[PDB]
Amino acid sequence: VETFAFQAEIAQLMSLIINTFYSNKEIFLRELISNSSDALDKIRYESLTDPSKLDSGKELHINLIPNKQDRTLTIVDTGIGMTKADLINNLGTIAKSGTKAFMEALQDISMIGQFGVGFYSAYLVAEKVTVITKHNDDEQYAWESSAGGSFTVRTDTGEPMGRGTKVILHLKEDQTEYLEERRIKEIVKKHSQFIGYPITLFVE
Amino acid sequence: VETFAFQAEIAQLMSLIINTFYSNKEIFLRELISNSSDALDKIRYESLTDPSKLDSGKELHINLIPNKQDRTLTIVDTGIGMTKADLINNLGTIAKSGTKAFMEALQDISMIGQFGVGFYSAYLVAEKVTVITKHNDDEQYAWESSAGGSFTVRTDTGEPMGRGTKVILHLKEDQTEYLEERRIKEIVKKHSQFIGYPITLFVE
Ligand SMILES: COc1cccc(C(=O)N[C@H]2C[C@H]3CC[C@@H](C2)N3c2ccc(C(=O)NCc3ccccc3)cn2)c1C
Ligand SMILES: COc1cccc(C(=O)N[C@H]2C[C@H]3CC[C@@H](C2)N3c2ccc(C(=O)NCc3ccccc3)cn2)c1C
Repeated sequence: VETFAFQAEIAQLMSLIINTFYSNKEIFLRELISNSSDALDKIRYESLTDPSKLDSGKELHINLIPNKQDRTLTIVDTGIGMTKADLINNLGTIAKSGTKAFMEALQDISMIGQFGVGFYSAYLVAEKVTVITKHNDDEQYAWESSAGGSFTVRTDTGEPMGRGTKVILHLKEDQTEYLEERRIKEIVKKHSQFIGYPITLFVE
Repeated sequence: VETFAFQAEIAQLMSLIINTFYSNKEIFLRELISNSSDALDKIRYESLTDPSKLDSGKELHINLIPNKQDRTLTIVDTGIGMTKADLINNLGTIAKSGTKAFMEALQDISMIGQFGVGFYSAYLVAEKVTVITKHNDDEQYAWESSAGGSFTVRTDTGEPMGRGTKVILHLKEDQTEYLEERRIKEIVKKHSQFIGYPITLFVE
């Protein structure tokens, strides 16, 4: 297990998200689904010139998995995945630029999507987020952070996932509405209805 | 005809786009098509709760219309359109916030889309841009700017659009490659292949 410091602007943004009241927190699910959709676009595009890209799994989909016993909501996709370097260095498109100005726009949370840092909206509703991911060119890794200025990266020895990413949201006590079938259906309808991949909401 | 000064940050933005060389100009088309796709999502979503929102036209599509003789490329969509207030005040999502930090990021151009100001990428390839639009709640209007810090708004008397927006790009002398069927097809395939509405090129 390696433990890393967040980029300064990201630590700042995370503190803001966790320690400030925002109303319309449901948009976290729109941002995660948007990210999954983009990751799906990426592998799909690569597959068009190299079909072997899909040897790690042909299905291109998004799954929503509420677990009331564990108090987790999991968003799984079979998109391009992330390498260990992605997990340590962050993705090129997440950087101080998108972050810096958005906080100054805050000081509605929903415009986070616009600035390419939508993932961190997960911290509106989750006390801890685990990102398990597998890219064609790397092994399976687990990234995790409960904020506090650091994240961990470790090999994931667990369930081999083929290719893609799982975001496990360990929900805050007062945010369990996001485990209810009806609430999740409503949010998907309102914000992610026309996403171009199947979104399957698991039943408990 | 009413003439308005741009918001300071937008003037700044446009000048930076126009007066600096950027290689990857083809992303303007991606941006315009992304804006059309979003506009189509918005009317489609309204239509689910009030079918009469489509009295102004049921088809949800994007058309690309090159015109070598006029040296124009027109991008038409049947999305939600914009009102006079939209054309004067700008859209809520385009704001000094998205703008200012993008410029500091600049000083890849492709990152423009991330920050909600993708429309202004048109000035990479166009000396003038005309936006003709019709929203269900308002009359048809023409918005126009050759940059240089001002734009105009007038009631539009031309061909009725029903509902939606036409962006007419009056191309720079050295950017006529974007009127070529081959080039347009290549760009759509590279950057817009999985857009969830039909994109149709009207060949000359
Ligand atoms: C399906 O698509 C997904 C799914 C799940 C997460 C993400 C995503 O946005 N991931 C990134 C943000 C979060 C989540 C995992 C990882 C990469 N991550 C990181 C990684 C590193 C950093 C970081 O701050 N690294 C240190 C650093 C220091 C100085 C400069 C730059 C980075 C921040 N966030 C995406 C795109
Ligand atoms: C299909 O989707 C389309 C198609 C065509 C254009 C657009 C779009 O992004 N339009 C906006 C940006 C461009 C193009 C039309 C209009 C609204 N527009 C404006 C309008 C006003 C302004 C402006 O600066 N107004 C003055 C102002 C001063 C001080 C504060 C705020 C505004 C800038 N851009 C979109 C979203």
